Amino acid sequence: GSRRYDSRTTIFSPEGRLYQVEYALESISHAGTAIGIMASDGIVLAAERKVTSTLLEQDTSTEKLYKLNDKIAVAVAGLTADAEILINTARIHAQNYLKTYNEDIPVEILVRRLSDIKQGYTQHGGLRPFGVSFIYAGYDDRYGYQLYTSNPSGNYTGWKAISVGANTSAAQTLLQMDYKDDMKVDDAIELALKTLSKTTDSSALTYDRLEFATIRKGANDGEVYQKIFKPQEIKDILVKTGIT
Amino acid sequence: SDPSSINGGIVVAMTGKDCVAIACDLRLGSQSLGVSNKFEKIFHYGHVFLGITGLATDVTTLNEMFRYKTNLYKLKEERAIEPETFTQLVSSSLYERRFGPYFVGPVVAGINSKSGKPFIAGFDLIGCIDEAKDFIVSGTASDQLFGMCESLYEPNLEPEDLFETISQALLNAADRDALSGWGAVVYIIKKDEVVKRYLKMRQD
Amino acid sequence: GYDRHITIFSPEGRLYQVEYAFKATNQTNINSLAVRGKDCTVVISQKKVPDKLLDPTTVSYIFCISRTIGMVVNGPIPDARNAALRAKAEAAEFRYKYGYDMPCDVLAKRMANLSQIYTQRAYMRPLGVILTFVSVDEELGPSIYKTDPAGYYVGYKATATGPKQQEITTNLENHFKKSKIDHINEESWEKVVEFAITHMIDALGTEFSKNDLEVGVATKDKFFTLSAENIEERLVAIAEQ
Amino acid sequence: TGYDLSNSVFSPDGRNFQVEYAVKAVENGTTSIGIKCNDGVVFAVEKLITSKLLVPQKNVKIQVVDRHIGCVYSGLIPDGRHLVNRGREEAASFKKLYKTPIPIPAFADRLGQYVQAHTLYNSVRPFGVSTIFGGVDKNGAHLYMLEPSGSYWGYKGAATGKGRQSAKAELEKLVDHHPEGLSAREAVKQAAKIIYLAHEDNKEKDFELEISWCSLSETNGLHKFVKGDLLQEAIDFAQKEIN
Amino acid sequence: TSIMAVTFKDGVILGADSRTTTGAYIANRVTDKLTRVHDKIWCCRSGSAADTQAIADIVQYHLELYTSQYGTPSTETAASVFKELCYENKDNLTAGIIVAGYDDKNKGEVYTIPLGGSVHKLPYAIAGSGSTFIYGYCDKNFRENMSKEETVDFIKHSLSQAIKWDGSSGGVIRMVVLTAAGVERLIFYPDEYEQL
Amino acid sequence: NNYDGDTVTFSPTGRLFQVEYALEAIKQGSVTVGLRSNTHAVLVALKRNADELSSYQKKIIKCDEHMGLSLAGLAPDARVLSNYLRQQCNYSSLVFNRKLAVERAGHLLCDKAQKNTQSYGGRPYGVGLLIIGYDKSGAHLLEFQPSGNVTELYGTAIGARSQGAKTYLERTLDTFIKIDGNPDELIKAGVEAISQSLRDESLTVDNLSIAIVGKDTPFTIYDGEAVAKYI
Amino acid sequence: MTDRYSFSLTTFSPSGKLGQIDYALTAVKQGVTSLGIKATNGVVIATEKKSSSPLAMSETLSKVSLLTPDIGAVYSGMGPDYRVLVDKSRKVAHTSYKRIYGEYPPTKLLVSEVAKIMQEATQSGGVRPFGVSLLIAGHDEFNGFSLYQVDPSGSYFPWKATAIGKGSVAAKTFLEKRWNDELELEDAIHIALLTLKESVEGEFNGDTIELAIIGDENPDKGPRFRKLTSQEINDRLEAL
Amino acid sequence: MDIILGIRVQDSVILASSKAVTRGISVLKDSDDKTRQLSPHTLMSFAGEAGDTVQFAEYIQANIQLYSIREDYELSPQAVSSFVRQELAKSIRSRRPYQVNVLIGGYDKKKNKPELYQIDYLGTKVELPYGAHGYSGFYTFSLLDHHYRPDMTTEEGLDLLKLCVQELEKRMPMDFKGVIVKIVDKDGIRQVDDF
Amino acid sequence: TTIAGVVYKDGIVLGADTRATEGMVVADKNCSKIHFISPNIYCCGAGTAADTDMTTQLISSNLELHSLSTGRLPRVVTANRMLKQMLFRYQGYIGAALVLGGVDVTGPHLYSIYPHGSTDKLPYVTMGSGSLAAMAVFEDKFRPDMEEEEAKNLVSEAIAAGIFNDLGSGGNIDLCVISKNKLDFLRPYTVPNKKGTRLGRYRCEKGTTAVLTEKITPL
Ligand SMILES: [Cl-]
Ligand SMILES: [Mg+2]
Ligand SMILES: [Mg+2]
Ligand SMILES: [Mg+2]
Ligand SMILES: [Mg+2]
Repeated sequence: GSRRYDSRTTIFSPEGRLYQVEYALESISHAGTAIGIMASDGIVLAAERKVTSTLLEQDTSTEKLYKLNDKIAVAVAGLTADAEILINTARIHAQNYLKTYNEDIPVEILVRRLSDIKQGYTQHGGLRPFGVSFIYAGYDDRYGYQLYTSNPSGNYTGWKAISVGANTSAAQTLLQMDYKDDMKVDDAIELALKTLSKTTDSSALTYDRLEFATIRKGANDGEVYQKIFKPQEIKDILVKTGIT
Repeated sequence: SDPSSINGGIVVAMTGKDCVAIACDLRLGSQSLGVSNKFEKIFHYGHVFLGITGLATDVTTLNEMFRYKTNLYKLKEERAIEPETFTQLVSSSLYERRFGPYFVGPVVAGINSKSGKPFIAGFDLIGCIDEAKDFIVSGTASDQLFGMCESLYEPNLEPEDLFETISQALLNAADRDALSGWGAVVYIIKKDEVVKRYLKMRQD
Repeated sequence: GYDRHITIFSPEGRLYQVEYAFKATNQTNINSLAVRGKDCTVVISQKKVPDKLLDPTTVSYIFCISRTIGMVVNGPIPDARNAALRAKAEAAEFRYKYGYDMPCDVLAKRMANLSQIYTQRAYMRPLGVILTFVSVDEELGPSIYKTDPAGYYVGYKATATGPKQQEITTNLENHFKKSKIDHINEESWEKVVEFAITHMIDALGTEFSKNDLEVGVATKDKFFTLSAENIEERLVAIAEQ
Repeated sequence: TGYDLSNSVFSPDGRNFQVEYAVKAVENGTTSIGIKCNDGVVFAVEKLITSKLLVPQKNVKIQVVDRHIGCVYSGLIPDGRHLVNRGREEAASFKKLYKTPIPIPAFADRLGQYVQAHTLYNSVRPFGVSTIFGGVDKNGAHLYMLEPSGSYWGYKGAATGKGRQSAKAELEKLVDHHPEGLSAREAVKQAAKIIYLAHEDNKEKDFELEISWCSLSETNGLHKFVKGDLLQEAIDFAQKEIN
Repeated sequence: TSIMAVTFKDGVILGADSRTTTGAYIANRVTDKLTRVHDKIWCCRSGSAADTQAIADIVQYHLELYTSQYGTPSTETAASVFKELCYENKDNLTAGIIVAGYDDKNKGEVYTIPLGGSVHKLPYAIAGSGSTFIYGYCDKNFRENMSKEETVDFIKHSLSQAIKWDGSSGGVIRMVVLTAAGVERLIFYPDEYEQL
Repeated sequence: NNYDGDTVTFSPTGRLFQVEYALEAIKQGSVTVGLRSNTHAVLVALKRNADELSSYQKKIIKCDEHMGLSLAGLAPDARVLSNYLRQQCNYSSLVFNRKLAVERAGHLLCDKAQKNTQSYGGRPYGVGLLIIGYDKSGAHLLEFQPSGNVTELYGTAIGARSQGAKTYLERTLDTFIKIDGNPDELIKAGVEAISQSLRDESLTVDNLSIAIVGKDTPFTIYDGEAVAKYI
Repeated sequence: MTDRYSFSLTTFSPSGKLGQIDYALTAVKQGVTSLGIKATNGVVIATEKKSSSPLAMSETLSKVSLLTPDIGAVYSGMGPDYRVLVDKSRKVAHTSYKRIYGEYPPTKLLVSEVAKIMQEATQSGGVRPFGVSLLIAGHDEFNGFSLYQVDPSGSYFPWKATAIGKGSVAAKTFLEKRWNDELELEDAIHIALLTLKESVEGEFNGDTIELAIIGDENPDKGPRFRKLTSQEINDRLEAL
Repeated sequence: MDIILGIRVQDSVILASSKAVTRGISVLKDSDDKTRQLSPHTLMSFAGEAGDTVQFAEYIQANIQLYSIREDYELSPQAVSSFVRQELAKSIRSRRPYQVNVLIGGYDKKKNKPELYQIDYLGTKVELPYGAHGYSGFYTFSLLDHHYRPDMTTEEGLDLLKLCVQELEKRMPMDFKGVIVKIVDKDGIRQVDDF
Repeated sequence: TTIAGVVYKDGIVLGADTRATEGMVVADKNCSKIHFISPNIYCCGAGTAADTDMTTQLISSNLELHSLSTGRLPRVVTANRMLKQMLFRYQGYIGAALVLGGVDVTGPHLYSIYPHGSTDKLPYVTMGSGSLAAMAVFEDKFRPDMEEEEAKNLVSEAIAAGIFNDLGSGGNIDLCVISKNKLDFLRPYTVPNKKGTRLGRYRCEKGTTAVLTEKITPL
């Protein structure tokens, strides 16, 4: 019957690894590098687009940075379509929580939910896992500014600074070198862009190959504001930090 | 017994020159017993305002439901929902409970951000849209409001003239209804400013 | 090499099971032809009764789907009858739901969409048949629409299907290159049937008796098949000029 | 290769090898036949006597569907019973809705579509029987034969099983020598002969003859088994022709 | 409603009035209550208009699909499909249907299906609210093997009386003739049938 | 070989290997005999023990007052099929006030076994059954194979070394069929028949299992000292 | 009939490749060339009507399909797969949008819905990916004119101009030289016809080319989607 | 059940709930505690249909305790009240609705404020300085309307509560067998054992 | 409500009043009751309004999808069937009462659809609370094969009868003329009543209303 054709996506190897999770991680290693850096007064999300062309409409384009609600955003590394399935599920969970408790969802509770969905695809159902790794940048009134990552296994961890996608080994060393705990957002913006500029497989880092975002508690009247940077604004910050 | 008159209360909305107004009383009761004088019946999702009269649990539930839906709308559409679009969403959402409906009287008010056109609308409990340019009324003193609005209203009123018209329409209607009153709020809505005024009225 | 057993992509972007279903199409070794008149649509098909023990009246690959729609099948009879029963069901459901007779091209599209599903879903195999639907549509007039195991379909001025389809196709192409019109300019269906048989004779290089052919005719408000004697009358007229 | 391991897989030829393998199980079975006569049909089958311990006339092979249709098959006997059970359900639902007993061509397609369905998926095995069936309806007598692929046609005479070639040759003679037709009583006699002649392919073990018939004049268009004197008369006629 | 079907020498004729009422208001005075389920199998409808229309459409579908597979259905087969629907859904239906049809083998046949969903094969049948007033008349005046003209007169006179006495019946008398020759529609206006 | 992985696959010669392997489980099972006259029907079964401390596995199961069987092969499959027969016998009695005909019982068992040979995921039954009964047409003996093939016989045997008992019955056919109105002599013939399948071991008091049904005899099983009379 | 294919038929290989998606993209590569160009006051989409036989009436086969009054779609790859996507896209535009909001979806969201359907055929049990790449052109009030590509994986990207299928690599180079941000719709149609001529072997006329635009409203409001006639194409081939 | 009162003062919320349980003819108990601790700083009193009241209260308790363990965090009174309202609002269109009315008295440790929520069986939520369910408000609200101040001490709140209970004991036909009184503040929940 | 339709020589003429009520109160004096089904087919609605509005919208949407697939204009019988079968399924619980009129490839057709799922095919029909007043005008003056302006006037005269004599009907008169060559949507076709004139201005002067507190938030 049908058994003949079944790849068995939810089995252990003899070494106790999940084949499909490992191979999905291999896929993610070829995706454009995404970086998240947490500062005392905000969070930076920077990400590099892949295989850009001149004829791509950049100002209406979104492949890396997505809004989950007004307080939480994500940077994507992997299959964009797979990411959008999960993103829409996360957006719903946040609104379910808001409806139930009349409070914005704490960052970790959303992260755990998405990570649990990813976990399920590795333990049951016989389906391939989601080929996506997320960096979650968010704020709530319990833990303040938070960075998390999740990968196809459904494991998640918290970070002060982190990278996903291509050249994470190199990227993480550079972040580990220059990151300090008392760092501010404007400094973190510079660190993120400098790290991408050195780890990129492209010849030079330009505005058309980047997506950029900041979550700053600072706002007039102390409200958290998410800023997805426009193409011209990325171009300005590249000049300001002295990369172009 | 009648779910639409257990808790009581009213909403009225009006159009003016480059503006709209929406207003409501503040009463919540259990039939004869007054329970709350701070039960606001007007909510907003971006620049679109929604008033809801009727059974108070459904008022609250529908507010929570439309906040949910307009939040997801905004995330997907990358823009705030417009009054015309929202009106259709309310109608759809009410009619999907055709045979177990929410006992409510919604009223939409807002200005279309692109055309600048003032917009107001109303619905029956199962979603039929009352789409009228002059005024929309709802609640346990809807008859009283129809009477006040029909005689006080005239077209193209300036924001502060319109404030006086809608306020007097609300106040005097509420005072002829046992189940309405206990305070009142009036929103004056222009293309990029909204003024919210609480009115002084009799507390019986 | 399990990409050849089920309907998933090979490294070349091909579906081998679909391709092999096309080959099953010719297993009967029968050729069919369809042409359009002014007021009619004619379909002819070879009839071969190799066994003397068979009841020749029950050996048929032409199906009366609805009153207006006829369907000839090129392929094995089990899959032909599978497709025939489904098309009949679909045509009846359509008339009930939408209050008018299912058009030929709308049925064709529906059956093509079903066939597409078998090329995408693994548990279902393709049917090893090519379906040629014929009618005189009330809006489009004389109509020929053909469906295959890939889920492809298109309308035709005329068409041919089977092992020797190319010979028939080129013969028809050459005629329509002369006349410069999309149909057989003839009043009576009897003469359009005569044209269809004559041009099959020319293309295949074989003579036919009354029992070697099978004919279906679509007119306004009915599709019908011809008896052996109705075909004989047709063959007599061909021989007499 | 591997195209023959799974049902519903097309080989590069455009063939379903699992259906062709089902045919081998049919070819391995005992000889069964069908003869269409003037106002009806006759069915006959070879029943191999494996042992003296088999109770004579008890292991009945031919099966009735509704009251007017006879079914006989060669190959895997259980698969045939399963098909007849379905046939009986199809005939019952037809009569429930439409009142009239199922016409034979209608009934043929019901079996046909069901057998064909078992060639569409790898989760089922094709039927390991060829089924000869028919009877009398409002339009007269009809004889059918249905193969593991779902293929069926109407027949003047039909034969399947190990002795089918022998049987087919005998049936072809009858068709040629009787263009005007064969009577029901003649067809019973001829059916006996043909099974006896076809028994040369299974000559090791002796056998038991079983015959049934539906005829408008002889059985009122109902399916009945040939029993007693009429059966013995057909056996005697058959035994005389082999000697 | 006043409806009837009558077998005669050459086949069968169906007859009906054209009045449809909502209480005392005549919502349609020119209603067609003789409905076609197959070429030469028609029915007369009484009861809920929604129900009998729904049923008749389902039957037409069943017989169309029957025809595609098995050829022309018998009138008995048509009646059986009507019965099946009426009997199995008796709790949710108000439908009194007369089924009439012409075969060449069987000739003219009439089947009546009253409220319960029972079937009764009859030489002729009457139904609808107005039928009560013509049981006496129809029983006294019906003969078997009447001519076409005699049967038209019998139906015309019968429904004339049913219309005269039943307020729920009225308007034109429609008829449908079913013979080997084909299908003929007839209509008779008030000024004709009232003076009978 | 390549065609024995599941029951849904024919071999190139039209064989079903999973069914044939299920048939093999019966051959490994202990011998049991069935035989009948015109008045009575008898089952005899050689029960098998695990060792000298263990009990002897029961071989005969009662299905109704007028019907029961003996098993050879997978005993849990016999439990499933005998439970199904109990239910079908019971349904016939409750709904129709009718004792289930032995021939119809055979037909039901055939069809139940067949479904497991044509569908993916399942497996064939791994047991053979000898069904005896007395119904409105007298005494009956059936042989069930998990292929689905059910056969009505005067006598038979299944299990290991069953060919010896089967040959004996084939010789004795004319004698034992005539043993009418004498239950003890019919059982004697069954005990003598099963003895032709023994090697090394002989019939002891806790080894032998006998059952009988007849004209004025409900289906009753004899074990222990009740069968010492026949040793 | 138990659909036992409850498991994924597209899985990750050791290198991190999703084989079936790659192979689907190969099927798209073999497909006939189609392109899209965005102007300031419109969008144009175009493709070749590769007729399988001259006896076939290629007008009855529509490669360019209206999805909503203001959105159109063209493809490269497997035609039958495209047809069912168009049917689902038309339907989803009503069920998940128009019946809720009383208006047609904006281009980007309808693209998102099609993309979702394609992604699911890449992960769900017992199915292969769709063997097509779509080019979806459209207009809506708040986003203006837009052009999107959708691939077998479910990934989608917005374009100023692009091409897919047979001669896409050459065609994309041709478009890079000609495209600017000041093109009028007629200029974009002209460039579309020039680009498409390079990848067409045989006859090049209004009967062998299928071309549609998203532009001004054609008189609630008029539809912006308009399929150009055979004659309208031939008129612009004289000024070529 | 019968009388449940609530009053929010400066720095605490006080809930007073009757002790009687009557099954038709007889008073079966005179010491019944019509309350559940949902979390360390959140108390819910309840009254309505027999069985449904305790079943509902314990179900809510279980869910809040589950939340507390999962997140290692105490939900705000507002969050708990919204959760409770949703469960009641869900209930009202069910096959068999929970006929239960509640008061939720909580101390918000983040805002350092006491909060009182009144929710009826329909899911009608209101935040109030003082509240009641059934007929209890009819007798007591005129006294609370007169005397209540937002800056009252806990002791002044208990005295105003005594006056409310005295009025109830005078004019109500039913003997509700006095009230158990509980105070919710920054330090948690405690019972006043002499009232 | 008074809604009506007739079949004339070249097509269909539909008519409707504009009063929408809540109890005995008029909520909207200019409500559009003629609805689009497809480009060649329109619906007049009476009965429960939400039901009429939703049922017409749903069938219109499904017809649109049908028409995209087939590539031809939809027919009135298919609109009739889809409405009829849905209404029948809901057993009168969807209180949609419609006048459906359009022009096909097979010509002009007019139906009345009832909540329980019965339909009548007629040359002229009326529905709503004003049906009798409207029908009296039709019985008085209808003839088959009228010219366009004659038919227009008859429908308008029929709706007027309902407006004046039925308390449940009022306001303006709306028409929809459908033929092969055109679709004319006339809103309003006639205004038979002037809005009442008010003799005084009762609008208050600024500062008359007593305000507790105010807040201004910009956008
Ligand atoms: Cl379809
Ligand atoms: Mg008041
Ligand atoms: Mg008062
Ligand atoms: Mg497949
Ligand atoms: Mg009368």
